[PDB]
Amino acid sequence: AFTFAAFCYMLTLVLCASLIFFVIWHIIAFDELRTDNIERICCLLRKLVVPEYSIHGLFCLMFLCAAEWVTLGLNIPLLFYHLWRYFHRPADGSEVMYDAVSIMNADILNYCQKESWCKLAFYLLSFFYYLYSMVYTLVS
Amino acid sequence: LESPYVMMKKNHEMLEGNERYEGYCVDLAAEIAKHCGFKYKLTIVGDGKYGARDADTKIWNGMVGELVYGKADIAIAPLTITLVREEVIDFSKPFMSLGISIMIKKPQKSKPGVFSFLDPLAYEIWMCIVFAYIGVSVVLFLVSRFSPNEFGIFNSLWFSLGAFMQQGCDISPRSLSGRIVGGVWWFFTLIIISSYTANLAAFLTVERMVSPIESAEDLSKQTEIAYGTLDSGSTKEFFRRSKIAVFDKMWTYMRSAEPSVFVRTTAEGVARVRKSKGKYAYLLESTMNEYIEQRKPCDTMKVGGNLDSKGYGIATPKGSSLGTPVNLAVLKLSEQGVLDKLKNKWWYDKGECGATSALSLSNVAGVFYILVGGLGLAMLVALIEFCYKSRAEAGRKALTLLSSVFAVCGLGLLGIAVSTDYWLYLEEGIILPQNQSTEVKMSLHSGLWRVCFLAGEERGRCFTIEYVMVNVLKMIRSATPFPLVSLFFMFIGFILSNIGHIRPHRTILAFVSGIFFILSGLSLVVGLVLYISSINDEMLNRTKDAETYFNYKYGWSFAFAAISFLLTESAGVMSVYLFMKRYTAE
Amino acid sequence: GISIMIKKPQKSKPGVFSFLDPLAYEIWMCIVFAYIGVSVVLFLVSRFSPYNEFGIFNSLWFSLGAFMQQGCDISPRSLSGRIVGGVWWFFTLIIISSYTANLAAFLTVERMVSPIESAEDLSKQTEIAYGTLDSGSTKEFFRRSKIAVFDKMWTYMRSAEPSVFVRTTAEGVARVRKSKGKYAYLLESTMNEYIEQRKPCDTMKVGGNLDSKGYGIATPKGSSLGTPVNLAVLKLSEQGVLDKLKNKWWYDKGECGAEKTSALSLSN
Amino acid sequence: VAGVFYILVGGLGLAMLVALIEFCYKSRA
Amino acid sequence: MFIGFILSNIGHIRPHRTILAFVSGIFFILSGLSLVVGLVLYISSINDEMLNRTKDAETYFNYKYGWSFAFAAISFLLTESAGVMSVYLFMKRYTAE
Amino acid sequence: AYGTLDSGSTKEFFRRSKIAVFDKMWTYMRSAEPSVFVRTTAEGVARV
Repeated sequence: AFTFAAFCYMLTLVLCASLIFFVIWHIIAFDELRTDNIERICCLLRKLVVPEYSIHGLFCLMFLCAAEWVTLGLNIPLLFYHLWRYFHRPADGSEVMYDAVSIMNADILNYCQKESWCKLAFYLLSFFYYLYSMVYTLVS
Repeated sequence: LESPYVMMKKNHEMLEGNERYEGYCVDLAAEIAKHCGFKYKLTIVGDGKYGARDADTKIWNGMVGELVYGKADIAIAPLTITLVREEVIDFSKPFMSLGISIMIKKPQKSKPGVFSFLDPLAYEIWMCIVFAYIGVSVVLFLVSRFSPNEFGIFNSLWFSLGAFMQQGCDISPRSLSGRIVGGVWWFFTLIIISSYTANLAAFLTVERMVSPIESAEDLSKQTEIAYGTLDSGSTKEFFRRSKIAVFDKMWTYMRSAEPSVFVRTTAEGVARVRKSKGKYAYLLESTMNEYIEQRKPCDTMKVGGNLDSKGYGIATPKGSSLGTPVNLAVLKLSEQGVLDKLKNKWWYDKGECGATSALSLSNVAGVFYILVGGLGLAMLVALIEFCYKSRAEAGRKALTLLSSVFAVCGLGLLGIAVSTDYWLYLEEGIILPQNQSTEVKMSLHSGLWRVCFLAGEERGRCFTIEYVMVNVLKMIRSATPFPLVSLFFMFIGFILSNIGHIRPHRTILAFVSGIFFILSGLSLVVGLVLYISSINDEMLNRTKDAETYFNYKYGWSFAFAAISFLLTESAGVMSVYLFMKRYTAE
Repeated sequence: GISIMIKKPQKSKPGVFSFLDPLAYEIWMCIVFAYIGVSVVLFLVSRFSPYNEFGIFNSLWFSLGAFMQQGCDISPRSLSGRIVGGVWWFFTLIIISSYTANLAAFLTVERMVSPIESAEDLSKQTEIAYGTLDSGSTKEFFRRSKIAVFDKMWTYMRSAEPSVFVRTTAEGVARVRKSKGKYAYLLESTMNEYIEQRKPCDTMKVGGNLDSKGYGIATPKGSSLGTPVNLAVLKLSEQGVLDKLKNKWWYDKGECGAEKTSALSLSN
Repeated sequence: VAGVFYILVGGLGLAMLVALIEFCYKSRA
Repeated sequence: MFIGFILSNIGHIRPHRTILAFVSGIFFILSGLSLVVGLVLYISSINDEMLNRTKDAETYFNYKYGWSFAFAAISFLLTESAGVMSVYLFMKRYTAE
Repeated sequence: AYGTLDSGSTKEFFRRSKIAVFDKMWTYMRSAEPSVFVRTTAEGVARV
């Protein structure tokens, strides 16, 4: 019943449930930059960037050690998608992490907008993925 | 006709000749026939017996009697080599060796409970710890926010939950009034955790001191598992004649025990292994024991080396010309491995079953469920704190109504509970062997004052104290005053609360009433402890009463008395929080 | 019958990670990932709706301090934070009471087990090398065997270097007692059960008989002893005499009879 | 473990009487 | 310990070179840290052999450490004590600098 | 180790005995050769 694999699904369920609140927080934060405060929205987005990558970086180490080869295989291309996203603006002025270099980033505003729906896509997919996968493991 | 030796095929009748039969000894027959040079023709013995001399008429029967007295030439069949048969027939050397062996139930491993880590302390302790932790923290709130700050009711719960879990305390009381409450809670949490670790080490040791049956000398010692032999055969007559020390003790046991351990069929004795849940150890012969193991749902198992050494054999009549070539055919087939192949084919390769000294995640599993259930609860509270703080950006009334309702419902729940007799359910009776049904003979649904039977000898009549005239009567009567004092202090505390409420000037009537709400709860803990202590003290004098059973079960008035503890403390602290605001606003 | 002879299993040899035995290796993984699981949740809960002191680096140090029963300088000051610290304090209470109480069950009740308990189990090992005698009916048994397992045991020792076959039974019993539990010699089971009851009391019989054979009282072909001896063996066997004469010489006139609590050495 | 519940509740009630003494002594003097 | 004594003495006869002093100080502790694993793996290996006594009733075994073992263990005390005070030399010289 | 006088009714008790417990005692003392058969009361008290 309860094994090390099944605890890794229970633990990433309770951590992805904050990841989907990380998205609902910033999709309203991105959209209020459109309807208004571009400096204070840019810094409030900054302190929530390094939580997102490193919690997801924990997940890759988690299912690697859990020997869940499939479930590892899912979000490693999301990790590449995340790891490639790290170094794109490397002339940052010592600020923590992404979306603050050109601080009035308004020129594109779609390369950040396609992400906010891409974040909500996989994370809502994950919360129902990891919910069925733990219930699969327990009764097995 | 005996399995696996000679069996009818599924496809017979539409079959005729030698080709109706299958099994071991019809494969062995076709091997000895190829060696000797027969043109053989199987029959089945008319009677259905093996062979015995009818001591009255001196006439044989069965397969021995079919070739002593006529109509058989060879007997390729499980005919055990015995002396009384050897005097009349002519056995080969053994083609199969065997002996008496032990059949027990396959142990059937047990998935431990989810919250089985809560077993070293019985649930009456885990209930009274939670009652103590609220009991200490409200007192530690009282005794520190009265004398000359940082010990509000939120921090005082975190001191006591700090100190119980052995982790350090960030703050510490700086008053002799507070350092007694911290002192007695530190001694409570030292004896409890030393009692959890010690009783858990007594569980895991005594579980490790359990060695299963893997021998005759092991099975000789116990008396909890019943032995068993066929009541007509050489298996019973073995232990009678036996003069070996181990089998002396087994026959001495089975000579005198009267739930009957002497079955009179193989088939029924296999059942009494299966439907008696590891309390029966039927002593079968080692060829039916290894077959029934590799069969229909795999409930039985063979333990231990064989008790004696026997053998099978072919049987030519007395002097036939196929008595020497059959002897040299068995010794040729035994060396080529054909007799070891034909056993593996019928016993195992046509079988129907198949071919860690550490705590695992099944023992401590609830601590991971409480951990995930704890981290899930906290982020649910963290979203509440996030939303409520933004609502705070965009007193006398609320505390008053909550303290009054928790007072009067504290009156209600305890007042019902102190009268209505549904505290304990005693259910002693007897048990029945061979079906394991639980016969009731005495139920009861008594309480604190008036005892009431319910089915004890179908007595539908109640009782009372009456100093009238198995259980005792004066066991609940010990912890009778503390529920009564739980009425006195709570009722006095409600008196000075209401006149403190209808006359809001009188602050000293309010706070002193507040003390009586806690002193009701503190008396109610000793109320519940000395009650539950007295019930456990009586059941320890069960006088060991095997085949009898006892059962106790708390009711709904006990729950109303225990919920009343929650209310009187909660109305207790908020009656003090009334005094916190009124003396401030003064 | 042919049977397996191994050296009697001793107490132990304490490994480098021998202290990790009271809790299974799935628990020590579920401890390490729960510690990182709690530290992340405590970080998240502390940052959102602040009071501060609990970054990710302090939340790893609070939850390590709380696991080692030595609670640190800082404690959460919020209801959402104290639930994380509260249920993690109840986790380490039960786990360390389960480590102590299981380790006290190990050291009290010594229970030694066997590496192999069959020839099927020996067939799949390759760390314990087998052995028979270099010319005899034991060696010839595996040569002509064809069933399932004894073929595999033959093909090993047919091939295996340094030529596990010995040429004297006293040599094979010696190589059991010298090879420290890496050698399992295949004897006839009357010779296992005798040497098992002899000082040094060093070896043991495991498993069941691999084949079946017997001993016999021989006569010339035509002697007048041949018939009454045959009915004497069956008379002695059924009375219990032949079972009694074995117990006298094997299991009574044998030196081997039938808890000291050594202090923990530095090796444990 | 029942006397530990008796020492506890006896220890709590003994500590209230200290604060009952301590407050009475302080407020008067 | 010998390398740590090299940079200590030339740190002492040339008191200007403070970086030779403190780095030598590390080697005095790394001698002692290696000496613990020196003593542990020694005493582990002796206990591992005696566990294979093969139960040997009416026989007896006996082991007993000598005076060189004491001199090796007292050397652990000295290399740590000379270790910290070589750092307390660097505490004063960098201050007085 | 058990022990009986080597000449007397105490030794001859276990020989004739057919009780299961004293069977095991005589089976022991039949075969053990640091000698458990004293030949005086006084010496057997010393070996205690």
